[PDB]
Amino acid sequence: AVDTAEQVYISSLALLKMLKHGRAGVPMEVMGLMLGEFVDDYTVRVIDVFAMPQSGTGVSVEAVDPVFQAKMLDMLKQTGRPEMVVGWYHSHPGFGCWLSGVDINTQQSFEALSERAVAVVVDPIQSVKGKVV
Amino acid sequence: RTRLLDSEIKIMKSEVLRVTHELQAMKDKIKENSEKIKVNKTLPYLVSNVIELLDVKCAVIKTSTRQTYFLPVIGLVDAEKLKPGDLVGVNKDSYLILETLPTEYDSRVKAMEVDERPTEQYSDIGGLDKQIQELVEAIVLPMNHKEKFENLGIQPPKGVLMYGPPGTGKTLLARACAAQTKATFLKLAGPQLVQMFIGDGAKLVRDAFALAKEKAPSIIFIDELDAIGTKRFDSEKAGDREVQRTMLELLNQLDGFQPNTQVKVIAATNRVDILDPALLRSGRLDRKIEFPMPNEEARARIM
Amino acid sequence: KLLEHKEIDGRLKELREQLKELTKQYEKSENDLKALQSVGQIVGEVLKQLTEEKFIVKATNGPRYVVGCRRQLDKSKLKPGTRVALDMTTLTIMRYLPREVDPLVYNMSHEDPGNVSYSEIGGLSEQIRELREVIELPLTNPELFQRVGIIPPKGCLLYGPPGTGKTLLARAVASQLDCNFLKVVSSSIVDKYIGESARLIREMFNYARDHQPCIIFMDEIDAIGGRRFSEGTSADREIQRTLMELLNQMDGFDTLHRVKMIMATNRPDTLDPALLRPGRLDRKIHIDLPNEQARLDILKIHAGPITKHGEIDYEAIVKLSDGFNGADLRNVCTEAGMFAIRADHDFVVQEDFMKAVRKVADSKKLESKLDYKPV
Amino acid sequence: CGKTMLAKAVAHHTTAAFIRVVGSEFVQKYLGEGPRMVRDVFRLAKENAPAIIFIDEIDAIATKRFDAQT
Ligand SMILES: Nc1ncnc2c1ncn2[C@@H]1O[C@H](COP(=O)(O)OP(=O)(O)OP(O)(O)=S)[C@@H](O)[C@H]1O
Ligand SMILES: Nc1ncnc2c1ncn2[C@@H]1O[C@H](COP(=O)(O)OP(=O)(O)OP(O)(O)=S)[C@@H](O)[C@H]1O
Ligand SMILES: Nc1ncnc2c1ncn2[C@@H]1O[C@H](COP(=O)(O)OP(=O)(O)OP(O)(O)=S)[C@@H](O)[C@H]1O
Ligand SMILES: [Zn+2]
Repeated sequence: AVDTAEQVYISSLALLKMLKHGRAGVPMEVMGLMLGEFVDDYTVRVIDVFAMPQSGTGVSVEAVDPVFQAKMLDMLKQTGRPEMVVGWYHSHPGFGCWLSGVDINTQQSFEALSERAVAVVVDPIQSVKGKVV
Repeated sequence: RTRLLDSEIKIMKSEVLRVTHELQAMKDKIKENSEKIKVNKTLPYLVSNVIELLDVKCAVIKTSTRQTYFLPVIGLVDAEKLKPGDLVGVNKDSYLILETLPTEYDSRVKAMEVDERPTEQYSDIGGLDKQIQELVEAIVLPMNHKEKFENLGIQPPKGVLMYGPPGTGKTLLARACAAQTKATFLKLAGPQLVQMFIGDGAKLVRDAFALAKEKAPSIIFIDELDAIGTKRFDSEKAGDREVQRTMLELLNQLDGFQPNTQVKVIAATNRVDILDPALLRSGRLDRKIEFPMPNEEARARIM
Repeated sequence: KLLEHKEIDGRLKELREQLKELTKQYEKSENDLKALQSVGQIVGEVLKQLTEEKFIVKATNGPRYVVGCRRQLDKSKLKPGTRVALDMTTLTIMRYLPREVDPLVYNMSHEDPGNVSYSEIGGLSEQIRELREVIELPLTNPELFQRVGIIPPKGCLLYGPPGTGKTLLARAVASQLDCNFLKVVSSSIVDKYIGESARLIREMFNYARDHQPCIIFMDEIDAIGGRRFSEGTSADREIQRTLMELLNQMDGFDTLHRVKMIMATNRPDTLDPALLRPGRLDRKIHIDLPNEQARLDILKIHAGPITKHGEIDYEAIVKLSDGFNGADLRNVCTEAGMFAIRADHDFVVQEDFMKAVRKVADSKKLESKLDYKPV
Repeated sequence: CGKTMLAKAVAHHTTAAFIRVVGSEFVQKYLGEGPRMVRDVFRLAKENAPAIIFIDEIDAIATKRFDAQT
């Protein structure tokens, strides 16, 4: 569609939270939310990552508990930095990391809240030392 | 003036709950039926067999492609209706149990069913009236008046054999009782139980008996039983085996272990001395019925 | 005038009970709606452990693989021979499982119909006693055998003329102990495949290993037994390999325990001499035709629930009976009732019996060479 | 005539690695797994030690008449 320059910033804690939580629950796609700040049109700056709790024992299924939202963001308000949610993540642990049908399913419902809330995919398997990915 | 208006408005306060129950019926019914439309309209159902049933409510599946599958979630069937070895309809991609299929029956067994319903009344056979009496009083009355036996209280007889010279007529009574008795009359040619692949004649015999059992008034006719009935022998270097395996399957599924009361067997050979004694013994084929040549008047009757 | 309380509460009560019975449908079907998203998982066995995370399994339908585990699996539970549940796509381990049962086993484990006690059969009481001490004692009390210091026998062989009551005796035993009677018909084992019958034998004997006091019964061995060949038809190869599976796993290296094996057939002449060695089949137990006292016994068994009148010369019926089976006398009783159904005699007269004996002994003009003593 | 009784004693008194083999175990459902099992036994045999293989009842295997159709 109408595009802009494509640029995503990071935090250094983010990548570590991504790999740890995507490794500890590896054979099932583990939901996690992503937290940061929309600075402008074309750069997005994630600064914080908290993982989502799990549920029933099935691949790729995802949920956003709003009381978890309220209580987690409340704790981050009494923590030094409260900021705006910027998207979410999960893994595609055995493959070349494309968003699945459930992924685009939660994306068309999640896109009505934020425009450039970017979906991110960590993979703790196809990276060894010289890949993030 | 206070209570009746309170109840008439409490009919609306409970109509809030009635519209809530109508919502929980209809609107949730829309979503649940939408999902089961999205699953069940996938019309190819891979059929399979339930291998066992774990409980740590967990079923194990071998499909027809012979791939063993586990599932922790059973699906849209109930654990009462399941037993190890059942055909169920399974989604291809999800590998989820959808329906419950009736039986594992061969197309040849279905082809063995008698549906033409021939016509040959007992007046068409002349000169064999005593054997007709013995056959009818042996077979047709266990199909009709069972209480008459158990008032005397013994047993119904187990199967009737015809034998004799080859032109006295043994196909005639079979087509006759087909024309008269309205049970599931079931034909079976002799060498149809002979198979090439090792171990299918036993399956064929057992499927024949199973389709007889599930159509309970069941009259099974065998013609030229000596095709599979052969006197066994211990030799070396050579010997027919698999036909005796089918014969032993016929014996054991007929008589011995796990007896039955819903089967009726009619056999007819041209020669007698071929058979193993276990085929006849005295409770596999109960009433030995000889056929003589037509004496004098019977030939005139036939002509 | 205050019937408004019960009216409004009847509205609330019908709404509550119908809300329970109409939202429990929504509850169970919403559980189904959530459950529609589960994924089938591959069944396989673990060959061995490579590293702390690398595991090497074998899919049962085909190829081998190299997989990983979860993080909560207690990887010391993975041993060579276990059975696991593999992911469809990630292809990692989800769950360790107990061994499967191969439902052919289930159709002869619990399917077994019981019968009347051992007083139903008769006239061969010594063999009944003998089979009882060889079977019932060494699982109820083997230490008496241990005091002598000799291992009890493993398997027992029945043989005799057709229908002298072998299978019925096994049914009486299967009504007596009621522990683990795996009764194999020995004919629907072989199916159409290569190693299928061997795999069935493996499953049966491992199930015998699990549920330690087991009884194996194989009627009509002569399907699976054979003797030996110069390799005539290609189908006989698989039967001989199946029989060698039996011969191996009845002797082997891992010796059996408590698995008593009852074996019955018509003619043991056609049996394989490798099966007739003692130790695999210890005692050849003979069941012969009944004697005069024994024919009297079986006749007074089957004539139990038969409405008769007291002029019954049982001596004449047994005296005219010669070389009969138990089913011969059962057929005598049946056809005596048949003659009673003739001319509508609701009782059974003694004249029925002599005619029925004459019919039955008339019909046995056909079967000779009834003796086949083994070896 | 005491055939396996001596292999039992040899398995007892030895120090070497000893692998028992069921004769009909090689012929299985999936295709080609038989020769692969032969490879498996012999690779492990080459691996372990000065070792001993006992294969019971090779009459399941060595049959001098075939039929290359079935
Ligand atoms: N009352 C009768 N007695 C004898 N034969 C008759 C009679 N009525 C008709 N038939 C003839 O009998 C023929 C049937 O003979 P078959 O059934 O071929 O002999 P069979 O009893 O079948 O012996 P098979 O062929 O070994 S089973 C029919 O075609 C009729 O023409
Ligand atoms: N001693 C007996 N007491 C009572 N009924 C008996 C006796 N012996 C045989 N029968 C009857 O004969 C049949 C039992 O025979 P089985 O135990 O089945 O022997 P079998 O299975 O025929 O073995 P075969 O003939 O070698 S295949 C049943 O109809 C019994 O009622
Ligand atoms: N010195 C011995 N001579 C004979 N039998 C013995 C001897 N020592 C023990 N036995 C017992 O008799 C059995 C001999 O048979 P096996 O060793 O099993 O030979 P085999 O395996 O039966 O050969 P088969 O029948 O061709 S497979 C032993 O297993 C013991 O139960
Ligand atoms: Zn995904």
